[PDB]
This record gives sequence, C-alpha cells and structure tokens, in this order.
Amino acid sequence: RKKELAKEVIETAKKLIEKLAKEE
Amino acid sequence: GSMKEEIKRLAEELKEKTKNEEIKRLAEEAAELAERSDDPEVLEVVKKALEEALKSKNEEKIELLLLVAVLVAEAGSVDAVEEKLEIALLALKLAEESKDPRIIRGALRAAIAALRSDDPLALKTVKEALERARASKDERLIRAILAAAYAFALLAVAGASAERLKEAEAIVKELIAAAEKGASPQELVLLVIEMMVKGMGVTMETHRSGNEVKVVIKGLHESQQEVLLEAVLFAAELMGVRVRIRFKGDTVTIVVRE
Repeated sequence: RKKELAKEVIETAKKLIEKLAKEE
Repeated sequence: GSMKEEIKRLAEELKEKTKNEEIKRLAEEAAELAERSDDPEVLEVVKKALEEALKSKNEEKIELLLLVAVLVAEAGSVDAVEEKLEIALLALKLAEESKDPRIIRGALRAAIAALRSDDPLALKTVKEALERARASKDERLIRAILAAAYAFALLAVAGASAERLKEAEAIVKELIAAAEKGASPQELVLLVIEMMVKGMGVTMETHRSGNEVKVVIKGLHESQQEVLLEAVLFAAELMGVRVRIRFKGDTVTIVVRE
C-alpha cells in the first residue's frame, strides 16, 4: 500500500506542478 | 545523487533572486529534505518544482511550487509513515482540483504542519479536514476549513500540551460547524484567535462595538506571539478579512474589520 500511495503522491504532484506552471 | 547537488544550486538561485523570506525558508528546507531522501521520484519532483519556480517571478506561484516540493519530500515515498502519505495525497488532490490559490496554499500548509508535528491528534484533525474539504465544492467553506486546520497544526508544532490542544480542538469543531451555517468571515477569524488563546493557555478580552471588534491578548511571549500572529494572519488572508495588528510587551491587540 505504501508503494501505491507513494506512486499516487508523485503522479498528483507532477500534475499539480504543471497546473501551476501553465496558469499565471 | 546528482540531483541533490543540483537541487541545492537551484535553491540557492531562488534565495538570491527573491527577497521574500518565506520563499527563502521554503527553498532552504526543500534542499535539506531532498538531501536526506534516496528516492529518485521524490528528488525529480522537488527539482521539477524548483526549476519551474525559477521560470516565474510571481511570488504567489513560487511559494505554491515550493510547498509542493516540501510536502512531497516530507512524505512522498516508501519508508515513510503510511498515515503521513495519506495526508500528503489528500492535500495534493485537493490542491489539484481547486482554482483558488488560497485553497492550494492552505491545503499544502496544513498538511506540512501536521506531518512535522508528529502529534496523532493533529494528524487526524488535518486528515479529516482535508477529506471534508474534498467532499464539497464550496470554496468559501473550504478556505475556512483549511484555515482552522492549519492554525490547529501550528499549536501542535509549537508544542501545545495535550490538555490545551484538546480545548483548541473543540474550537476547530465549532469553527467548521459555524462555517457550514454561513457565518461571516470576521466571526470565523475571531474563532481562530480563540483557538490559539486556549491552545497556549492565556486569556483574551473581546471588546465588541459592531464596527471595531478588538481582541486584547495578554501573557504571550516572543515565540507565542509569532505562532499566534502566523495563524491569525494566515486565516485572515484565506478569508479575505482585513485585520490590524499591534503588540506591546506581552500583549497583542488584534482588530478584525469587516
């Protein structure tokens, strides 16, 4: 479960960063 | 490995570029947390966040990117606490599905403060606050929930005793319940002030005029005044409430304007 939870953290954080990168 | 030294160089460029002390502190701990992490996926996220932060000049977005790097590096890999990974994911999902930058700031701040506290009562309070915020799309209600969760986690980080933290918890329930009834943001800010007063074991006097609601807090010392000011000012910024601050000796005077 820790592996699957850690994967979702990395995936969600990568999408949140590109979200902040596009919007100004 | 090689990313850790690059992260330190990227964090150093941000410190010299900007003058915001909160950005410089976030860049500092992002480099510290990354150096103590062996997970490559954690290092690539915080380096990706630092690189995009250098591509921007807006201090509000640089702080948000830095908060993502701090939260992921705090608990975003295996060999981390399973409950800390759950809270980290709740804040990241809530921030990704929200438009208001104050919701993104509040969700990341509340999560980071809960993980650093290592207090089980603070961990469950922030966890349940994040899930309650995800369950609704009322951005005004979400901002009040995050403000209460962050101020409560600060009390634990500051070292509030179990007895005083429990009294502060009753105000967290009261604030959230009052926000769901549509209470004015001024009264919600007054509840944050009351939460921090009971959480630190001091007293407060409220002089209500209807126009100038003034709160006088006595018995606070240096570290306690910083924690109180950080929690109240953070709540006011998330709720859009204008607040006037004046401190003198061991007394802090807070005026909550509509």
